[PDB]
Amino acid sequence: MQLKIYNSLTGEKEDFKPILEGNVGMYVCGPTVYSNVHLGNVRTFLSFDFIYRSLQYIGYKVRYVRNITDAGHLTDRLEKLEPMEIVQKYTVDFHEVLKKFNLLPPTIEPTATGHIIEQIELTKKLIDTGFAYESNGSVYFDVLEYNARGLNYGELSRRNIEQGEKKNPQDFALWKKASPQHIMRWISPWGEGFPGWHLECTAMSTKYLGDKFDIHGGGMDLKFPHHECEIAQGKACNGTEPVNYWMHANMLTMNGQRMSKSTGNYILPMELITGNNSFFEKAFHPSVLRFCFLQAHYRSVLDISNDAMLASEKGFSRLMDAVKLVDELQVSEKSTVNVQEWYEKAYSALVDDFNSPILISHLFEAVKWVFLLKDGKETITADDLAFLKEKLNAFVFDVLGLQTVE
Amino acid sequence: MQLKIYNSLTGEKEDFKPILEGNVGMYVCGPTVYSNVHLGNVRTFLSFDFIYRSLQYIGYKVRYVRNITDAGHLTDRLEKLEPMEIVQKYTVDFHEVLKKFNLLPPTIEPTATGHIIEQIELTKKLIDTGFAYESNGSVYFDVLEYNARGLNYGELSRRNIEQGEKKNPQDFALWKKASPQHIMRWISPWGEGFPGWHLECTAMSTKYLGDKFDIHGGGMDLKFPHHECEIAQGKACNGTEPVNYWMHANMLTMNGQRMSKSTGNYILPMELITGNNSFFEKAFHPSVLRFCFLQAHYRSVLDISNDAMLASEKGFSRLMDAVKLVDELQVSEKSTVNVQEWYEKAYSALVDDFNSPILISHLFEAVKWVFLLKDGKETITADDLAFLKEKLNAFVFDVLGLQTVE
Ligand SMILES: [Cl-]
Ligand SMILES: [Cl-]
Ligand SMILES: [Cl-]
Ligand SMILES: [Cl-]
Ligand SMILES: [Cl-]
Ligand SMILES: [Cl-]
Ligand SMILES: [Zn+2]
Ligand SMILES: [Zn+2]
Repeated sequence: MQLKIYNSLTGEKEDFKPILEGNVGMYVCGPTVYSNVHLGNVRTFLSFDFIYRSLQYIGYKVRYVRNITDAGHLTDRLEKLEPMEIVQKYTVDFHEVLKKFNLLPPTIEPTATGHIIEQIELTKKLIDTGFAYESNGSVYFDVLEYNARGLNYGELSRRNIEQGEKKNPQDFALWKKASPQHIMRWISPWGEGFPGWHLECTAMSTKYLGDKFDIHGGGMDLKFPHHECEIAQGKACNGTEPVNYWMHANMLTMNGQRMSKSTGNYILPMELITGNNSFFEKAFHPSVLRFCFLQAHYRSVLDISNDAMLASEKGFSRLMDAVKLVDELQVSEKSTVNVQEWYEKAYSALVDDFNSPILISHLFEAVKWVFLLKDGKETITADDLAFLKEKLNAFVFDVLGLQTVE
Repeated sequence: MQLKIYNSLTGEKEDFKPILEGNVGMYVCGPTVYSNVHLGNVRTFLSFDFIYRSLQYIGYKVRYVRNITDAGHLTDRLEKLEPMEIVQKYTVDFHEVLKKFNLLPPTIEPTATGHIIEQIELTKKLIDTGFAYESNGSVYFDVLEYNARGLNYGELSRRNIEQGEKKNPQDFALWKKASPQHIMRWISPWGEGFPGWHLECTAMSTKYLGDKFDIHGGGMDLKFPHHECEIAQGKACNGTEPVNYWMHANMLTMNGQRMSKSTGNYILPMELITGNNSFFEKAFHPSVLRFCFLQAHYRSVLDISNDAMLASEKGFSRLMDAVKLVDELQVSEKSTVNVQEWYEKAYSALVDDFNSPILISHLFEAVKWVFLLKDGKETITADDLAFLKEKLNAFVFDVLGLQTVE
């Protein structure tokens, strides 16, 4: 049956209907490469990797854009320190981490510094159209004028709760004047400055996907102000909503507690992989970690603990044992298991807002069958075996993105 | 003793003298990511990886900039094909290839699209200064005026051998008008266009290293026109030579013949690694391939063949066997080998224009000693053994960039 996606705009699961048949344009907010990528951000990027893989298995042609914030968003020549040196250091580490977790590369991976010119044009566009105003070298988005025209700022997060350069405190910066402390700067119509965080993603998303595209993803912390500002920028620039489906991935906790460097309940991705940490009793292969992650729904809070990870590992091994045993299973003239029925149960879970936990459970029905088949307690024809092998590898390696561990 | 570097400007080995004590600024021309990275380009990037590593072992603080040409140099929205999709595909593959060959990441890795704004300013600079002129939306560098002022175009390649928009046929483009066929374009003072290849590297090199920096590297095919144009651009912009030491890596051949897709004498890096090719009789670990490469001097032509690679592999194994056997060697009260003398021979080869073949030969003296030590035919004190272990691992893993193969 057809795919359903939870949409943060409406708070309900919706029939997914693409703007262009057989095609999906998809944008996910990427890392700010001024420090090491956090584990919770890895989960978000892994969740949208799974979603990207699933959209392709279903047969869509998916253009997946995921940006890199290498300029601005500071809220996050040999003797002079170089911002681009830092950017390079954490960009490389970011890609090494994601490669270990077997994430596919996105179709396009634009950088904010790669699109200053496009962002300066959008700022001009919003100034000339009345949605923005220059103030002491910066440019701010006029929230109250945006509202007076009826465009409803806050429709995503559904909130109205809670300096001198701005007409109103809720105005946000599209362009910021560079102070002498700012090394990264660019000439512009308003002096030397650097981009506002939110306008980077609007310039980059619409350039490669259009004024309106199917899916926009990110962590739930981006819902406000970031994604709220992307919506307002897109509606004020193009006169239409930029995104039909807004997807938000949920938090990650450890031992039921929030991940905090200040609390001490903190662990970097590599520390969890290598076991160089005091929360987990061993090292863990990233595919085991990925398996564990996918046992939680991307909109659920994922909690990692030593006992939960060990349980995921035991379940991971059983799955892969069956995967190896399929190539050696014997064949009978009749099948006492219904592979067609299992695949329909597995597939429906997948197109039910990418329900990886339920999908994994249906995979265990096939795992249980493989060990039963091996001991002659069940039988299977050659055609059903070929079908079982194709579907099970496709779910395990292509959709879930798991991989074998020697 | 002190480092000597061959300089293409003078055609001789020169005492290396840095612009700033204990520091090296270093720029190497990077790949054009519109196709798969060629093996010969891998050799060039591997040669400068070795050089980068060697400059650090010697104790210099090295800022290594290596660019990416993701816009322009074409001489090299869901339904519309996307240049940035292609760029992304071959950028990822480029980094995966180099990671397999154990190259370090450069300190900064700028992209041409990341610096359109800086390149537009340099073009203005050269127009206002008389070195360049607008012509039908493009901007061209005036070679004859550059020469009339005495700046000698051609000092690098030492040549003068061998359309309607240009004052003279030797003029080269700093900025090119975009035709409707060009998807990649940018607004500018002269209309919509895209950067000229040569001016990308001048804007990017000087921004992160200064108006004059120590070393500029690249393949020997870049000497003209590319590096000749970088010299002219830097001298016309800044009134001084941009580079004190010009380094050029030489060609790669297979079976004594030129690598050509048209000839059929062609092999991609991954095909050589995986053995999925008809020139080599097996697969080869990239560290073995890297060892083979470093047995040729970076300014020599490297020829790869099945018999040469097998010989390199046999020599690679012997080296690593000794490397493993050092931790188990027994110690005596006296040393019948002079580790101090060997290290001085090994180090002098290194600072003799990065003479990896000679350095590897001196490493085999230490390899020969390790097998002799194991059989009691030679002796060594504990202090000499500790020194031998430190220097030999440092040359093998840190300088040569080799790695163990399980
Ligand atoms: Cl972002
Ligand atoms: Cl703001
Ligand atoms: Cl997840
Ligand atoms: Cl280049
Ligand atoms: Cl030209
Ligand atoms: Cl070499
Ligand atoms: Zn964003
Ligand atoms: Zn270059």
